[PDB]
Amino acid sequence: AEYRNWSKPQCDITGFAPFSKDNSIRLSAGGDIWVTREPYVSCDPDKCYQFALGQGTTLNNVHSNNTVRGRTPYRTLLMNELGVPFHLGTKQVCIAWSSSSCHDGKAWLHVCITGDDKNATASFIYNGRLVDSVVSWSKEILRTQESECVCINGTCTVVMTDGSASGKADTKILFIEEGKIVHTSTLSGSAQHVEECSCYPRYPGVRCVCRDNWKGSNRPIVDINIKDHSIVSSYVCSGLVGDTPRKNDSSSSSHCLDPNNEEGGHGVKGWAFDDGNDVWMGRTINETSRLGYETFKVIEGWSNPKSKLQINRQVIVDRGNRSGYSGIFSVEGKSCINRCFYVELIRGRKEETEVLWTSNSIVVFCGTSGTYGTGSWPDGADLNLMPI
Amino acid sequence: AEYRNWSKPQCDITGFAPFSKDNSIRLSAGGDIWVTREPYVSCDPDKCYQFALGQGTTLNNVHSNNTVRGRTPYRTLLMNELGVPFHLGTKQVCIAWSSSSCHDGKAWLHVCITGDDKNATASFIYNGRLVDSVVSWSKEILRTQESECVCINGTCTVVMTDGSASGKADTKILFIEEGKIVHTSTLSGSAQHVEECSCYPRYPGVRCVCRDNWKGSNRPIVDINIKDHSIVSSYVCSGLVGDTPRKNDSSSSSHCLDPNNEEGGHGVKGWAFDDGNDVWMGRTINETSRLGYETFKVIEGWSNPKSKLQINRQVIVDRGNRSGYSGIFSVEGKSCINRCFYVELIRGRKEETEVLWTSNSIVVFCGTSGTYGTGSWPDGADLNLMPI
Amino acid sequence: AEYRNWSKPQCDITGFAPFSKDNSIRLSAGGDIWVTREPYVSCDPDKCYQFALGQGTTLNNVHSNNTVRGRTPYRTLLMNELGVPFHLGTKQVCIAWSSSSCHDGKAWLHVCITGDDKNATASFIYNGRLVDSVVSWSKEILRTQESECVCINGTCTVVMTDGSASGKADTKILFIEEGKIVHTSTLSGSAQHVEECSCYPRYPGVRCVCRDNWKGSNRPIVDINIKDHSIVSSYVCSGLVGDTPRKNDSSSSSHCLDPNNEEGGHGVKGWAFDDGNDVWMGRTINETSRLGYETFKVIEGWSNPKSKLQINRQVIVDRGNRSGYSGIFSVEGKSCINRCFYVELIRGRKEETEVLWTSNSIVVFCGTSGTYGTGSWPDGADLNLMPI
Amino acid sequence: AEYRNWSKPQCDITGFAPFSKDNSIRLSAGGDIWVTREPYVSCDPDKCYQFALGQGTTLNNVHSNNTVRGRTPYRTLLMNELGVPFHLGTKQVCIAWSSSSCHDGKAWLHVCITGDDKNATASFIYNGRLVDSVVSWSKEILRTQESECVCINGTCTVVMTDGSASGKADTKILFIEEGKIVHTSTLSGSAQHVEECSCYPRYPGVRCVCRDNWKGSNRPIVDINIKDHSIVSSYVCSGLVGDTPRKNDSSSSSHCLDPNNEEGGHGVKGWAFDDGNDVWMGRTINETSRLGYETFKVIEGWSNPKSKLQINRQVIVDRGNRSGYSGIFSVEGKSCINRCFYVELIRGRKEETEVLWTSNSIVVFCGTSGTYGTGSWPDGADLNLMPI
Ligand SMILES: *[C@@H]1O[C@H](CO)[C@@H](O[C@@H]2O[C@H](CO)[C@@H](O[C@@H]3O[C@H](CO[C@H]4O[C@H](CO)[C@@H](O)[C@H](O)[C@@H]4O)[C@@H](O)[C@H](O[C@H]4O[C@H](CO)[C@@H](O)[C@H](O)[C@@H]4O)[C@@H]3O)[C@H](O)[C@H]2NC(C)=O)[C@H](O)[C@H]1NC(C)=O
Ligand SMILES: *[C@@H]1O[C@H](CO)[C@@H](O[C@@H]2O[C@H](CO)[C@@H](O[C@@H]3O[C@H](CO[C@H]4O[C@H](CO)[C@@H](O)[C@H](O)[C@@H]4O)[C@@H](O)[C@H](O[C@H]4O[C@H](CO)[C@@H](O)[C@H](O)[C@@H]4O)[C@@H]3O)[C@H](O)[C@H]2NC(C)=O)[C@H](O)[C@H]1NC(C)=O
Ligand SMILES: *[C@@H]1O[C@H](CO)[C@@H](O[C@@H]2O[C@H](CO)[C@@H](O[C@@H]3O[C@H](CO[C@H]4O[C@H](CO)[C@@H](O)[C@H](O)[C@@H]4O)[C@@H](O)[C@H](O[C@H]4O[C@H](CO)[C@@H](O)[C@H](O)[C@@H]4O)[C@@H]3O)[C@H](O)[C@H]2NC(C)=O)[C@H](O)[C@H]1NC(C)=O
Ligand SMILES: *[C@@H]1O[C@H](CO)[C@@H](O[C@@H]2O[C@H](CO)[C@@H](O[C@@H]3O[C@H](CO[C@H]4O[C@H](CO)[C@@H](O)[C@H](O)[C@@H]4O)[C@@H](O)[C@H](O[C@H]4O[C@H](CO)[C@@H](O)[C@H](O)[C@@H]4O)[C@@H]3O)[C@H](O)[C@H]2NC(C)=O)[C@H](O)[C@H]1NC(C)=O
Ligand SMILES: *[C@@H]1O[C@H](CO[C@@H]2O[C@@H](C)[C@@H](O)[C@@H](O)[C@@H]2O)[C@@H](O[C@@H]2O[C@H](CO)[C@@H](O)[C@H](O)[C@H]2NC(C)=O)[C@H](O)[C@H]1NC(C)=O
Ligand SMILES: CC(=O)N[C@H]1[C@H]([C@H](O)[C@H](O)CO)O[C@@](OC[C@H]2O[C@@H](O)[C@H](O)[C@@H](O)[C@H]2O)(C(=O)O)C[C@@H]1O
Ligand SMILES: CC(=O)N[C@H]1[C@H]([C@H](O)[C@H](O)CO)O[C@@](OC[C@H]2O[C@@H](O)[C@H](O)[C@@H](O)[C@H]2O)(C(=O)O)C[C@@H]1O
Ligand SMILES: CC(=O)N[C@H]1[C@H]([C@H](O)[C@H](O)CO)O[C@@](O)(C(=O)O)C[C@@H]1O
Ligand SMILES: CC(=O)N[C@H]1[C@H]([C@H](O)[C@H](O)CO)O[C@@](O)(C(=O)O)C[C@@H]1O
Ligand SMILES: *[C@@H]1O[C@H](CO)[C@@H](O)[C@H](O)[C@H]1NC(C)=O
Ligand SMILES: *[C@@H]1O[C@H](CO)[C@@H](O)[C@H](O)[C@H]1NC(C)=O
Ligand SMILES: *[C@@H]1O[C@H](CO)[C@@H](O)[C@H](O)[C@H]1NC(C)=O
Ligand SMILES: *[C@@H]1O[C@H](CO)[C@@H](O)[C@H](O)[C@H]1NC(C)=O
Ligand SMILES: *[C@@H]1O[C@H](CO)[C@@H](O)[C@H](O)[C@H]1NC(C)=O
Ligand SMILES: *[C@@H]1O[C@H](CO)[C@@H](O)[C@H](O)[C@H]1NC(C)=O
Ligand SMILES: *[C@@H]1O[C@H](CO)[C@@H](O)[C@H](O)[C@H]1NC(C)=O
Ligand SMILES: [Ca+2]
Ligand SMILES: [Ca+2]
Ligand SMILES: [Ca+2]
Ligand SMILES: [Ca+2]
Ligand SMILES: [Ca+2]
Repeated sequence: AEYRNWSKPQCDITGFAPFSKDNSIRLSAGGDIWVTREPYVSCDPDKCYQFALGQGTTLNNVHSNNTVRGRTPYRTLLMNELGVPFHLGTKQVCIAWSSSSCHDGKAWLHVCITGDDKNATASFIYNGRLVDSVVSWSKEILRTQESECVCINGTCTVVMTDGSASGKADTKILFIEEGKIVHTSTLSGSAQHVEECSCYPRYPGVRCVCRDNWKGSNRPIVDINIKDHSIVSSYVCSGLVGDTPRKNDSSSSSHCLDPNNEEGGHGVKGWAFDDGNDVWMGRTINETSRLGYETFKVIEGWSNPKSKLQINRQVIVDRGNRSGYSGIFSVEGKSCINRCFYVELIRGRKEETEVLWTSNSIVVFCGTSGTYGTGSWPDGADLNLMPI
Repeated sequence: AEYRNWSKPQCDITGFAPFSKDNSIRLSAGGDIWVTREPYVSCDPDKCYQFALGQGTTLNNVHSNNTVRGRTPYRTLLMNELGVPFHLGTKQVCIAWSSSSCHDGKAWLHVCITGDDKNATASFIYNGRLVDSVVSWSKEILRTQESECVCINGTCTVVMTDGSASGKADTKILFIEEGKIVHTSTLSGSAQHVEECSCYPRYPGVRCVCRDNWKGSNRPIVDINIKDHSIVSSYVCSGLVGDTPRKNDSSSSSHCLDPNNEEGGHGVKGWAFDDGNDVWMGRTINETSRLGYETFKVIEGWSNPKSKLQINRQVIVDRGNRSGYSGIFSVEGKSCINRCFYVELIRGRKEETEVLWTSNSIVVFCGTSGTYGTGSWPDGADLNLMPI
Repeated sequence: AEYRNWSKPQCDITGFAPFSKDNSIRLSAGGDIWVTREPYVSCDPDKCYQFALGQGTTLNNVHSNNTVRGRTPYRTLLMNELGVPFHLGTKQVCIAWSSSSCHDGKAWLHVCITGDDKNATASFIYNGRLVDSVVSWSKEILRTQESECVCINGTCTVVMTDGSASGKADTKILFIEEGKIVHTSTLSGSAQHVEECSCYPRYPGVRCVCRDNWKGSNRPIVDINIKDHSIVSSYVCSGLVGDTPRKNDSSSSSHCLDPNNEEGGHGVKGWAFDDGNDVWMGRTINETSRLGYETFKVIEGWSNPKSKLQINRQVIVDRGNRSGYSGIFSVEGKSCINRCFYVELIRGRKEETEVLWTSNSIVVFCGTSGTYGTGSWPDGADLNLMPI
Repeated sequence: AEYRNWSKPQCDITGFAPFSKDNSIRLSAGGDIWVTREPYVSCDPDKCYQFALGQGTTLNNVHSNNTVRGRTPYRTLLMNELGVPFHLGTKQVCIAWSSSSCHDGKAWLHVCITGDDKNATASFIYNGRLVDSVVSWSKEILRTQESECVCINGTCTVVMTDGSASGKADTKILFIEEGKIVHTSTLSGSAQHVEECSCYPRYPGVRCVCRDNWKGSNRPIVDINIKDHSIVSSYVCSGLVGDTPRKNDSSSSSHCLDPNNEEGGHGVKGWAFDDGNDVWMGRTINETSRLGYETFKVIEGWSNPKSKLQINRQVIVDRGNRSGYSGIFSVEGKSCINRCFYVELIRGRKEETEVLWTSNSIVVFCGTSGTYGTGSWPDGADLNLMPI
């Protein structure tokens, strides 16, 4: 049982093939399911696990009312094997209203954040025990990735941000070894605002496509060297921009170094990855609202901020159906590292007033070298008929 | 952990002994059980699993209305250990409205089909990761076995069909190594229409008894050659024929190479297997609708299309109770390979109107060289008393 | 892994200490619990498992009505780890309205009987596969232990009976190796009528204490030589008798060789085992119906039919609460073989009319060489308050 | 598989970081959850489990009325992995209205106590089998820790008590090897009343901080030597006292050798451990009720009975929210033994009269050598809306 090095070439990708769906909300209309948001997927060397931030309630439960609030003391990080819905026998791995997790090849690491808005604690749990913890540094809603962290040769990296959701905030990259924070680097380079990174192994370092909640509707890239703890940052060149909200396809623009100052305020967790000078990326179909989800390859979109040339569009979720967050994760094949992605399908408040609650289901696709068709895999539930 | 070969002779069979019963519908009247159809059974070297395509819903649930619909974005392949009903902690192992699984002696392969009717994706998931995928090739419902695939020396074979359900169609046989498609042989031989193949190992090959939905109420046999990827095909010779609908024993006839053209349109998944020049097989008792289930040996049924000589009839489900699909699976003993079979006990729509859902339960019987008696093991739910 | 020889002396036993209690019925007034009966405990070399025969329904279910019927085609053998109640997650191992199970030290064998009254089938399932089966031999309810079998050097043995519940019947002892019936020895010796043996290892052989449903309220003993397959049989000498119904303490008598001819009709499954020339035994407290449960030692109970000298009484279930079936199982310590017993606590029909169903819970005790006190541990459910 | 000896230094401790929350009551508002009390956490070498005392019922369940009663024949010890809440799949591991548990590195010991008030039995269950038992020695509610025991080089140790709750009483220290009571020392030294010890491994021996139900608001300390079986005892010097009820922080006083005689009668289980001459300790925030919960360090709190200088306070549960029992457990790190604690959050009767039941949820913190913020993590259930 050795540490993961991720030192294989990236797999060829022609687009994505369906992988998993949990049907969470449809199951809750007739069963006991955890209320959740901020879901994500991560895998040990054998199998993939699904993760979410619980609201310390099930759905057909009085405590469901007001689960739109995203920081309560009852939020726990749930962990099942992938495709096992979050039923009552699901294990709550830590107290977290914000988190991240990764397996280094030997054990699970879990970065968990709970407490008061202005004085939060982040806990680091490795191989089933608490190993370290750190205070909020800027005393303003300390938060992390909401998707998998990445470990290389024993060292795990995680990007955390404390500070304003709409001005310069303070972002750090922690390097954890077996639960212990061994080094902390601060954000450097040109990305002006970073949130909810979707990171992946790009041997010999780590790459992150994040969220800019301030001036940018293009996406910040962050590049972590694991050996000397140096950090560079920039933006996803691509003329077609990953964030929501944003400008429409014709109107939009980007920039390889700065935020585009286009609709920038607010955002969503999303992902992207290089393919030579091309970029594979997903996004909500609608530019303003979290409806629908699509993916495509942008030719020259990693190095040309003028490129708007998309090939291989797939609809994952049709524009009439709600979506949400999304993030990457990497699965090691025999010869190559695959990239896969999960999409959050949010139902309930405040967009939908049919119910009093707010939760999600997920859907998961993995890259493929093979061939694929079409279809739309949305959440499914009829809220007109749900509990109360 | 070595690759399975099934390089053992087929065990003596004097009939079938009772093996397993999930009591799924009766349980779901006072419990939370998945709605499902197209159930099946495959075993790793240790123990047996039950599979079904779920309907992304439980039974006592608003979402269970109209579950008669065969293909939806919400259908997932379920997998419990055999005997474990489909409760909420059941793993969904992939997105699928048609599927097939098998174990190569090292890990599970799952062949999963989901998507648009005219543009469907088949994802190939091996050892808990996605290895390959293919588009629909003839853009008319890409479909597969709905029972176990078969692996020999870590080369797994699966039969897939795309095209009309009542005319010539495009059948291919795939050869999957560690989740990777290494070859696609197209169907050759004298079989005119092939669906839902119940395959089993027959060292050094694989043999399938399928469903002809077009002209034949006999059953196609497809012989796969694992080493040089060649394919021959024909029909099961026996005069008492496998399909439903069909005509009574007095009027029915067969042919070793062609569809019988006797009430051949429409069908049902079923199974058969050779014993020297004799045939073991099961089928519905009612000739036209899927009521009852029975199993027998036809003497010279494997080779002599005039033979109508059955010895060893067992009622499995009596004539007055609903059955459905049924398939073979194989189990390796100390000395030899046993053959077993399950039976889908379909309840609900469109045949029964007391309820709005369509679901199933199952019963499994296994080969025995010992003795046995009689009995009938139906589903046994009272639908008059179920969820409004 | 190695086969169990049980080649260690019986532990010193001063009485019994509390071990396990499942609270089945009480939990079912607010949970989804299986309707069961004919429970029992058996242990693999690490931990113990509980078994019962389910009714194809949960308690809060419409199908729970009339579960006083012992033989339905919906009855499956359930297997959970000891002290895990029979929830919807529970595995059904085989179809059975009668069973026996044991672990040879490498795998589980289960002996499962289902089918028609006049033509039942016994299945022999070993290491998760069906390996043999036998037909009812006298066409009158083929039935077996309803508790653990015993395996010595990988040769397991089990006692089955076919024929009258109130007359001579045909009892046979099967020797099973790796699921395969290698021998069948018919009952021999002075035992006149024999049902539901509570068997235990007693190196170099096995011993059973059974239920005479015909002409004895004393209990049959059967001995089984594992190497030569010979069978001797008699009765539990003790003038204090173990079956129920029976005559009261002052009136009763016994015979080392013959049924006592005392209220001898009917019976109840129960157990005894020898400690030198003394006899440890449990029985219902009330002589004529299945109320309460007690245990004691009879001085000279094993070699004196006129002995009525009890020491070491413990009340397991008090005379106002319902008991039922009860059986032995054995557990290997470092230096000795402990003997333990379970007690079925039945509730519902026919004796209790406040509910429509018939189910049970269990309490379990284990032999102790230490000291102990006193208590009553009944079912504890409130029928006047159960699902109406 | 070697035995644990804990021969490693106590980790640097700056205070506590959040580890786990179970959210149990909130879930039983829409889920089938066990009624519990007296919970606690212990860990094997890999991972942590959570135990609590069931009431032989779930919450939404008519049997939950009256569960303020602490000793019933339906009380069983529960054992899930930590953060997996007590759903219907939870293993009851023994009969017990009082218990302790610990893993010695190879297997689990459970010390389980049930039976009559005046004649309790304590069963000792190791590696999945019953190895011993004792009767109550003074015939007045025999009782043990309700938290982990401690094992060293294969010798485990537990503190037990029999006798008056409000006068002198009979406390013993049992030493257990592989489930066998190998020695019994009786309580010695300054401590006058010893209940519910929270014990930890302080190489080469064991240390416990207990509850004095009689004359003390300061907390008994009991040193256990594991090699020569010697017992000394005293009280927690610190002038800030650990028990509830107590006098306030201005009025209170302690004493290193004797109870303090201050509002002393009654109590609550709690914990403390030494840090050189300082004392880390927790306690309720309210002096006379089990409202709130706080932890702090007292400088010179382990030697100076005049010292009232607290540093590093944390609020675990705010003053207006309920708590209850709280105890310690210890976790072996790479280099050091860490100390963690759990806090029982009791809800319901007789304090809260909106509901008929009495149950609890739980929070768990672990020692950290890093930094932390603040917060509060109460039960958070809404009894005004709960069941009936
Ligand atoms: C079965 O499923 C497959 C795979 O999902 C479908 O094939 C895909 O079709 C999509 C969408 O039409 C393709 O993505 C598109 O690529 C265009 C490229 O245009 C041409 O140029 C290349 C040369 O580089 C030629 O090889 C090729 O023949 C193309 O004609 C882009 O320009 C498209 O972007 C524009 O259209 C989308 C969608 O309408 C807009 O939203 C965008 O904003 C933009 O204006 C688009 O990305 C994809 O590449 C195909 N995949 C594969 C693997 O071939 C089948 O069409 C489908 N069959 C059926 C019946 O549904
Ligand atoms: C207890 O359980 C056993 C085993 O399950 C039952 O015995 C089986 O009974 C079935 C049904 O009768 C037997 O199967 C039948 O075989 C017939 C063979 O014909 C003859 O030839 C052989 C020698 O070559 C003789 O041994 C035999 O006596 C016959 O004279 C077929 O003719 C039957 O098919 C026809 O009957 C059925 C209706 O039963 C129709 O629906 C068919 O369409 C067809 O016309 C049938 O296949 C089977 O062989 C027996 N198995 C064994 C191992 O003996 C017992 O009957 C049962 N006991 C009780 C009391 O129920
Ligand atoms: C705390 O817990 C312990 C252990 O459970 C109890 O001690 C047991 O008590 C029982 C019942 O009282 C004892 O079992 C009885 O033994 C009797 C033997 O009688 C005496 O005579 C012989 C020979 O002269 C002496 O050798 C021996 O020392 C005895 O003093 C039997 O006569 C009893 O059977 C008769 O009475 C019962 C009711 O008790 C009837 O129902 C029977 O049918 C019959 O008439 C019985 O077998 C047992 O031996 C004790 N166990 C141990 C290990 O010592 C404590 O009493 C209990 N304490 C409290 C306060 O409850
Ligand atoms: C974010 O979270 C951190 C960590 O939880 C908080 O820092 C802790 O704050 C608490 C509360 O004030 C501190 O606990 C207190 O320690 C005092 C020690 O006094 C001094 O100690 C030395 C030398 O004198 C100096 O370093 C320091 O400046 C202190 O002034 C005790 O005196 C306190 O006890 C009294 O307070 C409580 C009520 O608050 C009473 O009920 C007590 O009985 C008693 O009268 C108290 O114990 C704690 O030490 C801090 N820990 C650390 C590691 O710094 C931050 O406060 C928080 N930040 C924000 C903005 O909320
Ligand atoms: C059960 O559903 C039927 C049919 O519903 C169809 O399938 C659903 C999943 C969804 O796609 C619906 O829009 C479809 O109608 C319901 O009966 C239909 O109701 C519609 C609108 O109310 C009406 O126009 C038609 O009469 C019905 N459609 C068909 C095809 O028959 C019905 O409401 C449900 N029954 C109950 C008792 O709830
Ligand atoms: C295999 C089987 O059915 N066993 C029964 C058992 C046997 O019938 C008994 O050993 C005689 O052979 O009887 C049990 O019967 C209970 C139930 O059955 C009616 O037939 C009876 O007349 C009623 O009074 C009623 O109690 C038993 O527990 O004694 C159950 C067991 O399943
Ligand atoms: C073994 C047992 O019953 N332990 C109790 C414990 C003991 O009574 C204590 O150690 C003193 O010997 O007390 C606890 O009980 C609280 C409960 O007690 C009733 O008798 C009384 O009516 C009320 O005070 C009621 O709250 C305790 O929490 O202190 C719990 C534990 O189960
Ligand atoms: C830790 C945390 O609170 N995360 C929350 C984010 C952050 O506020 C943004 O990252 C702003 O920085 O906003 C959400 O409403 C959202 O967009 O879905 C909910 C999510 O739970
Ligand atoms: C892939 C798919 O949809 N299969 C469906 C089949 C096909 O229509 C037949 O193979 C004819 O092509 O028909 C069913 O109604 C049936 O017969 O039970 C259900 C099943 O789900
Ligand atoms: C997009 O941009 C602007 C909205 O600011 C609008 O005027 C224009 O019509 C839109 N173009 C398209 C192609 O939708
Ligand atoms: C986004 O939603 C609005 C409706 O609120 C719609 O007008 C707009 O065109 C949508 N964008 C797309 C691409 O459909
Ligand atoms: C399986 O394939 C290998 C090739 O690597 C071959 O050498 C081996 O003998 C094959 N198995 C059998 C039974 O022929
Ligand atoms: C035993 O039962 C008989 C009734 O048949 C009765 O004569 C006798 O009194 C009973 N003995 C006792 C001790 O109750
Ligand atoms: C035996 O059981 C019946 C049940 O109704 C009861 O009436 C009778 O009194 C009991 N006998 C004894 C001796 O307890
Ligand atoms: C604490 O309460 C007691 C009541 O006996 C009293 O001595 C003291 O004044 C109180 N302390 C404070 C600070 O009010
Ligand atoms: C303790 O709890 C009681 C009950 O509500 C409350 O009245 C009292 O004020 C509390 N004491 C303190 C010191 O907060
Ligand atoms: Ca329910
Ligand atoms: Ca933005
Ligand atoms: Ca046909
Ligand atoms: Ca009798
Ligand atoms: Ca006190």
